[PDB]
Amino acid sequence: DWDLVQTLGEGAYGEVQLAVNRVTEEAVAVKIVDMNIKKEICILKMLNHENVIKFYGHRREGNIQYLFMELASGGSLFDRIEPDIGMPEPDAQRFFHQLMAGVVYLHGIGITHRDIKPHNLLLDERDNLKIADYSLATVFRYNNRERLLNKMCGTLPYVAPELLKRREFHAEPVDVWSCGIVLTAMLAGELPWDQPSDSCQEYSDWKEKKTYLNPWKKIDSAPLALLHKILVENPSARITIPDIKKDRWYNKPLK
Ligand SMILES: C[C@@H]1CCCN1c1c(C#N)c2c(N)nc(Nc3cnn(C)c3)nc2n1C
Repeated sequence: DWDLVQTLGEGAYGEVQLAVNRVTEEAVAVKIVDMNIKKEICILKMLNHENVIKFYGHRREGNIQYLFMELASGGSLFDRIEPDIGMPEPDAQRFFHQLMAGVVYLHGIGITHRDIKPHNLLLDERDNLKIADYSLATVFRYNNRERLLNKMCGTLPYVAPELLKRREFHAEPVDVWSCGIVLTAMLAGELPWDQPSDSCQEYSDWKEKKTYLNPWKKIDSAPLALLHKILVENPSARITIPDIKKDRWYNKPLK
């Protein structure tokens, strides 16, 4: 029925392989998991937006589960990022528009991703950004009540400072922060710091506003103004998405 033709990458749980149908030659992405999975499936079925991977279905063989997702012809945003360069500012702005739309949708249905980074942002045939990999995603709003998060997870260069330092924190500002690191990656082709901690010299340099160093040097003043509002240490002062949508660079016509 299915031939694991190429391994695509490791998810938080198990791996995802490019599977080819041996009857139609259908190229599709499948996540294999032998034995939280109840939760990742529940969440995938809630998901319906142009900037979130299309969810197909699931089947169990013993304690081995199968998740099928729309294969991304474009691959990952990571592969569109030239090390030490990034990408043309107009392409960065379009991907950031689509990433915001994806994130507005997810937060709208009380879901937080918790691992936004270029490896998990896929591109379709016409280069549309899709947020994939819901293995860390969880509900932060249900029956119109916010739940605070208390599980540390994600990728250290992407995680917000509050997640390293607070017992509990709001979900939405954590996703916004990781969108800021992604914007940094797209415009500079490098990550600013290993982790946003007081011990980390690059992160201290940023707090003390030294934007004459890298990667901020390589970033035009308009997008850097926006990164100034996103990468704010106190999550309560950090810009929200409604207010990102009012940002000058965000509304700047480009190309
Ligand atoms: C986003 C997750 C993290 C681990 C690897 N990964 C995925 C996919 C998923 N889900 C995924 C996918 N659906 N389609 C593709 N297509 C692809 C990959 N390379 N090229 C050239 C095209 N990749 C996926 N990856 C990496």
